[PDB]
Amino acid sequence: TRDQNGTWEMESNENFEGYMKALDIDFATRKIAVRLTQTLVIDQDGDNFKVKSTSTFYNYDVDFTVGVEFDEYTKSLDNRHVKALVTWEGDVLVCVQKGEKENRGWKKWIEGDKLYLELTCGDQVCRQVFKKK
Ligand SMILES: *C/C=C(\C)c1ccc(-c2ccc(N(C)C)cc2)s1
Repeated sequence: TRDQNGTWEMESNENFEGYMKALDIDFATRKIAVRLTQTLVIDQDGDNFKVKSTSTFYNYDVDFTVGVEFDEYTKSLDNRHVKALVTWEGDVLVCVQKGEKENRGWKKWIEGDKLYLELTCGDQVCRQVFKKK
């Protein structure tokens, strides 16, 4: 399946530290962030996505259209400008963020009753598994 709608609660988080470090997020933010359960709210209508992740102390909001390039100012994260593009490979959703960092982006897919998120930056791979609320 390609359907990723829902409110998703984090079950496991393998190597989040490794990924955040590759982005140059400040240590103080990293230490707090690795302990926190995330609630991911995905609103997917055709090719239009509105994604909100929230925790006790941090917000992450982004709106995008699949197959349409867009200029991003990553305000709350690392404060950079990137040219972003999101597409499909079989049943895997693939984002490439073109800019300074290499291999920057992510992949999301389903196997059984879980959502896999693979976040990449450089030579690091973070694997997160979520289950539906
Ligand atoms: C496709 C889903 C993506 C890219 C994300 C979901 C949560 C994200 C996130 C949460 C929190 C932080 N910090 C720095 C607290 C960064 C990213 S990205």
